[PDB]
Amino acid sequence: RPYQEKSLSKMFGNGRARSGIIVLPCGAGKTLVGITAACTIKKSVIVLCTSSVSVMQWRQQFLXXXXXXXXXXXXXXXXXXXXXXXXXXLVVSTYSMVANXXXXXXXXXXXXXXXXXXXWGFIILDEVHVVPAAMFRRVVSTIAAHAKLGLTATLVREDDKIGDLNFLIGPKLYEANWMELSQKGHIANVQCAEVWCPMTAEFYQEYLRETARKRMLLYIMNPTKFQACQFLIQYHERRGDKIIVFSDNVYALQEYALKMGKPFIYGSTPQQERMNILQNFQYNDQINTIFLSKVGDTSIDLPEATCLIQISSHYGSRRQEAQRLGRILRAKRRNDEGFNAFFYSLVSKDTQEMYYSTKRQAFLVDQGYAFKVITHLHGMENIPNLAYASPRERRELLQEVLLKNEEA
DNA sequence: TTGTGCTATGATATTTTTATGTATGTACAACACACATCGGCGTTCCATAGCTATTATATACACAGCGTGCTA
Repeated sequence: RPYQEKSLSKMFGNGRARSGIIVLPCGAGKTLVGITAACTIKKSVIVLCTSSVSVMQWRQQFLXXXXXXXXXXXXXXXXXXXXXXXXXXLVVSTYSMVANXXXXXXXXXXXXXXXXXXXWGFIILDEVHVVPAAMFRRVVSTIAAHAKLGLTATLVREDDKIGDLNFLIGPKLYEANWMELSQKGHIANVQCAEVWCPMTAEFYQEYLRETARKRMLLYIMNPTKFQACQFLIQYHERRGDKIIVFSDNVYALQEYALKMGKPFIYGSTPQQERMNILQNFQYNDQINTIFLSKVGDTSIDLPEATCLIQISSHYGSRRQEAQRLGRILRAKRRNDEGFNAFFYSLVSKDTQEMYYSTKRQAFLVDQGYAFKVITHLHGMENIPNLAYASPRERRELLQEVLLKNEEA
């Protein structure tokens, strides 16, 4: 990819003594850039990752290059260990395993052999936006190499600590514009859209009488959000496109999941059921609407479903939802003549959550994506299958929300 | 004088996910007495070769049955 050689030209310029951060999309090949840099340096390279799936991907890249089984390419994890050799090495480690404090499973010595014997020379950190934390400062404080590299896709955080990475690892060298990359490769056009649904009177006065995170249980459970949600679901099913529903709250995800009758993936869920739901979403055309929480978004991103719906949201964590949204957008690439990606933000008027979703839309403006407002698409008035459209169901839902407030 | 409001820290309240020690399900073999071993056939059809009854004649000998005399 041209931008990858545009990033490698900086390494080809000076050669020795360099450190910086390279911003590349998730769908791009930053791991290939790490492989090329590993071929240019030829030394013990350590790749800092947070999940085993990324370790398996880096191992697949090592297989795409050459060798992995002979005593040279090592693997560090809490399950097994593998030997290494000087002058050339490729190993992937976990942040929580290298960090620690005093808990030990007779494996911290195996890491202190890679760090004690001084077999290093190249540092690779996956997702640098997570570095602003004490454990990563300890990791950097326990390592020292000749060349450092930071592979990440985003860096927008409101912790005011992203600027420290300019001296902890190095200043950002190349930031690729996702619009020009969309022109190089169709990574699904980004259509940002907020749905403005009216707010009922009872949920408005009860919403004002509530506060903190409890008023979210009155912002999400609005009947017009159920009507507009069903209208968007039936609309996308009529267009023949799969639907992914995001929710920062597990309770709302279970409510919409059970009322819509679709599979759901949330916390404390068996992994076999998660894999079954994933296979049903990949193969079965009857399941075109999935309800995914943060566990289903951080662990895996699927290239299907051009329809992304956002209902639940948390205060301040708008940039993280923009990063996950960006992961689902960049995950969809196949060079199509159309390829229209639709992001909907179900927001209710006069609520305290839309005013942060606007900050998320500001983050979506900083990336160059297109944003437009949507009050209501004509067609919901012709859907007799809408729930909570009658005053009876609205009063019953009001009583259910009041009971939910009495439980919390 | 006493009550009320913002900066900042202090503490208090949520959320996701790594491995870990204990629990649960499932193998394995296996220990040492409990026990074991040892000894100083019936039934039917076809080709085969022997084997059945008879006589003309002499000789001599034994065996079973019948016709006639005597007396009680």
